[PDB]
Amino acid sequence: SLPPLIPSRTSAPTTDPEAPAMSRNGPLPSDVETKYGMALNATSYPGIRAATSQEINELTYYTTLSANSYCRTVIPGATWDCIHCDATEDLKIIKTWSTLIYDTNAMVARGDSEKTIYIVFRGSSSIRNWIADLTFVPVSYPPVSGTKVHKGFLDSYGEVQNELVATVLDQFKQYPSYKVAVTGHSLGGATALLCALDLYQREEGLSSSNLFLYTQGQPRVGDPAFANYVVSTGIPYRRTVNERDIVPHLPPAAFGFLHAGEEYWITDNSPETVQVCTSDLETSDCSNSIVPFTSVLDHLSYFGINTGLCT
Ligand SMILES: *[C@@H]1O[C@H](CO)[C@@H](O)[C@H](O)[C@H]1NC(C)=O
Repeated sequence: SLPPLIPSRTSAPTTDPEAPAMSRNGPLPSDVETKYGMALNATSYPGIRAATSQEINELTYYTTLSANSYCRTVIPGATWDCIHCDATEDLKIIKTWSTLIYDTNAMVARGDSEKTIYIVFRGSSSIRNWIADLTFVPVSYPPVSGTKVHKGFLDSYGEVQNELVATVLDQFKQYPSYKVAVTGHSLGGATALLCALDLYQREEGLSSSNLFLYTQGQPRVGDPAFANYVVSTGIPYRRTVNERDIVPHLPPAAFGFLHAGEEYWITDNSPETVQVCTSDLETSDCSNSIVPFTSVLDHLSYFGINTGLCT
């Protein structure tokens, strides 16, 4: 089935970006519960540029797709019948999945106006429980020698991969000038990253010019070597983080994980303001500046869209 991994795209390729804030921001209130040392329920706060309106609208669109994937009318229903489905109702839904073991919920859709093939991954069906229960297990990332990722993320993608890639590549063969855009929130953003890499590694026709990744509230996926491999692909990668959202800080960088993907940090919703840390590897200068004063609640809304409950 799957087209083979391409050698030239699987070639093997830093400081801790959270450590300054962990040093500066001091201890949490004793009444604050933590996960991996990051607050679950802190209630306050302890180059760079501001994104433009067009950038914000684009990030909001992909957030909307991510959010709509939690609606059972959309996956497995394959219909656009939900609170924010008016935004995406022109897309043709090609296929959806709800896998058996790892409960990976995903979809492929095509927008002919947009000339875009969309891949969307849902996060967990129980986000609070997912965060609480997260336990990180670094394992070899099989495509690329000398890199590691968390096993559970590989497991989540691997169960849907063979059918999903086959569906995407069929669409791409039929619409060759279309872009392919991958999105997900939370766990779905980790799955989305693995998917974008897989498409890059197996389809010569996809590259930085026509393969895009957008994630919201995405946890760290692998080690610095992995992160450096992701940067080496050149895939446009916009990683959005809402305010004090804990999940982009899990696992903590001190445990040996690192983000790739330019950070788009929402710092205000009135008016919507996004601070962009213009580096391909994460920095100390955006949301990593506020650890450990993180929040589960900031994971549950992006751009005023509820992310994780279809409301
Ligand atoms: C955090 O959650 C714990 C456990 O549910 C609770 O005891 C504590 O009051 C909470 N703190 C804040 C600041 O919300």
